[PDB]
Amino acid sequence: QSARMVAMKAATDNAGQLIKDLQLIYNKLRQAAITQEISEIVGGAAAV
Amino acid sequence: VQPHVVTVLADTAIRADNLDEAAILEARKNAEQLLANQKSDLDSAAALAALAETAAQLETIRKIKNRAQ
Repeated sequence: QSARMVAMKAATDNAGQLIKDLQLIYNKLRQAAITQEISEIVGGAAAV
Repeated sequence: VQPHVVTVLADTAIRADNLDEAAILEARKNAEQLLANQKSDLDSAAALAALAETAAQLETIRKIKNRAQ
């Protein structure tokens, strides 16, 4: 009965690291998307 | 038994309010069986489904980190 809790605490730490990395990737993608949309809008505006 | 100390050892022993104890021990049997079944259900539901569901899909996002669309 004394090893299950070790297993769960290790799993929780790994999940925290995972969500940290995923948040970094998400922020990068969000900035890229905003930049692309703004560039597309400006390009469409200039062509008229 | 001896004049200074008294000790009786029993393999199975309980207060004999009646000539039988099966009707009392069956309650403990039901409690143990129920606790075992609920514990198995809790372990299965908490671990097998949840961890697999979390690990189901993670690479389709990692592979697209540097994308610029």
